[PDB]
Amino acid sequence: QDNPAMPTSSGSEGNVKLCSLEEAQRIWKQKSAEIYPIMDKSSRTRLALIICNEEFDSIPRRTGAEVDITGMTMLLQNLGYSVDVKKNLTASDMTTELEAFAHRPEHKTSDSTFLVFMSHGIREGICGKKHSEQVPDILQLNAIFNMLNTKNCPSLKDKPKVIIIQACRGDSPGVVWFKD
Amino acid sequence: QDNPAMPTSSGSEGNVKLCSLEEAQRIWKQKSAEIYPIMDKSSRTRLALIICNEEFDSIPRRTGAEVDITGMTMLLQNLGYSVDVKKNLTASDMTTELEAFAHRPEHKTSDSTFLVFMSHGIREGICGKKHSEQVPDILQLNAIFNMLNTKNCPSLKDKPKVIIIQACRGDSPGVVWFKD
Amino acid sequence: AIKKAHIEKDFIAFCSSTPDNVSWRHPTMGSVFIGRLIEHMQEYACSCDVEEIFRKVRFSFEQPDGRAQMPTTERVTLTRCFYLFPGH
Amino acid sequence: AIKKAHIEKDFIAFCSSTPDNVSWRHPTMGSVFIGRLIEHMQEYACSCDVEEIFRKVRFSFEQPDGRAQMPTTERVTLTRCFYLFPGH
Ligand SMILES: *[C@@H](O)[C@H](CC(=O)O)NC(=O)[C@@H](C)n1c(=O)c(NC(=O)c2ccc(Nc3cnc4ccccc4n3)cc2)cn(C)c1=O
Ligand SMILES: *[C@@H](O)[C@H](CC(=O)O)NC(=O)[C@@H](C)n1c(=O)c(NC(=O)c2ccc(Nc3cnc4ccccc4n3)cc2)cn(C)c1=O
Repeated sequence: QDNPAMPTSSGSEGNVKLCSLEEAQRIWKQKSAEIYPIMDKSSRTRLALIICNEEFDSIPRRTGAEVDITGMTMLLQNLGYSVDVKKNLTASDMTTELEAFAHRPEHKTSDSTFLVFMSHGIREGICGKKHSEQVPDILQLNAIFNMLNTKNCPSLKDKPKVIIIQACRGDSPGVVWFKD
Repeated sequence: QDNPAMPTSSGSEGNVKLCSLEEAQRIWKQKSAEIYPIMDKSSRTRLALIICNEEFDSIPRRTGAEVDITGMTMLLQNLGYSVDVKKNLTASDMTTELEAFAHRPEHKTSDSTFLVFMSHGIREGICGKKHSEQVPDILQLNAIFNMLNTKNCPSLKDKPKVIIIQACRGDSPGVVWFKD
Repeated sequence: AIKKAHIEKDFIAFCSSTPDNVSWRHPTMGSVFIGRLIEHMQEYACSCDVEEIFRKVRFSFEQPDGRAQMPTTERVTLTRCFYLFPGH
Repeated sequence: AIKKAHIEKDFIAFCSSTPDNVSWRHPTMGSVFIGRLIEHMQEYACSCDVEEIFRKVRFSFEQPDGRAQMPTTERVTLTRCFYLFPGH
């Protein structure tokens, strides 16, 4: 006795549109042998990590970063993940947190993970809170992959690991002119 | 009056399974607004480039490379591309060839391109024929993207550019053991 | 007994721009890429796999109007489609 | 008049292995990755877009039996599906 014009956004999934049982069964019946398996909703322990730097020792404050933390935390919870939020870390601190994250026993009873990094960035990688041109504090994307791979995170073997990065990758505007 | 058990592999598409008119129309009717447009078969001038190094000054011969040239050339022709094949180049020669390729007027009347690089490789990139540990001769993947981007190859603006690389990316076997 | 496994597999990284280029962030509305990604996951998690959702995010950045950025997917080793099945 | 365009867009790179790792080549049969890619394009160009075909190639490398390699897609900025429509 619900009204389709009044969408329910009041559940744990919030504003994320739901996958109906019919659509879920349709998605599987098309290419089951080529979809990542999902664990029982009642017992799985999905985890996600958000690392976000807003305050820096030598570079400008990333005003609006709290809005990004809010949106990504709520989205990841809406998708069924328990979210850890770590803020204002050096690249060394990020490495320690990522290593701790890979060591979490919940991954053994999880089907996937999301890692979200949001900071200042340069071509080389993501800025840690102590970054300066003089003494760099950079976490490279290669290090993130290494810490979460089949060897360093065996609990996530054969499970999708989605990495989201919000950070400049240099100083260019990324455009060229053309005759319209 | 054909026999379905006797597949025709005798046309310009060779062993590539054909997309029926019905399947082509079905593919479009599903997500037309999100597919790359394809140009008229009768007038398009699709190009593809294959760069392959088999013979080197200071490192071992890549025996079997001719089999790779055969397979990729025939495949790209089967898919409708006119294929240029350039062999045993230094990284400088590869840059010159790629720049010449980006300058080809046929791209203006083409809908896409394929670039295929096949050589020895290290973590840094693809080996040119003169490569040695002492004096490196490396073409980086970043340089390939730069030479074919919207600025350096305006004729391919908004057109898919598929790059295929066959080359080692280091010295590791890429495995870890686990308890089965 | 012991068995060999690929050391790196089943990853996908999605960056806010192409190499060498900036991404945009507003002081009260947040990062453009983040806001766009959340909108796309909310609308398309029910019916599209993550690689498809990421393509749709890239497509929404296509017509640059003053703050150009092209999100890029990197180092992809997903061997299967990753459907989120929201609600399941 | 002049209009701005993304400097880098509509690319896809497909490498024969993951970073740091080798790829295999046989003296008379050629490169394993090349042979696998040709087989997959031949079978699936008619019905799958290139990103999907590349995923299927990665999936075929999954069970490593002595010569492990995991092809990887890189620096992806395709905003649309690239269907080859063989025969058209
Ligand atoms: C690179 O790391 C950073 C981004 C980051 O810290 O993650 N980039 C910069 O700091 C740099 C390019 N930059 C800006 O981003 C500025 N931004 C703006 O001028 C600006 C951004 C966005 C809007 N508008 C807008 C509208 N709707 C939105 C909806 C959702 C989310 C965001 C939205 N943003 C307007 C202006 C400015 N400067 C000076 C700068 O250096
Ligand atoms: C890194 O750049 C190179 C590859 C290249 O030159 O592109 N890698 C090496 O040279 C290195 C890892 N390597 C080999 O590759 C050797 N290969 C073998 O031992 C070997 C390869 C493949 C097969 N089998 C096989 C079966 N069916 C096939 C079908 C199609 C195509 C290929 C097929 N290959 C058996 C053995 C050996 N050495 C010594 C070596 O250094």
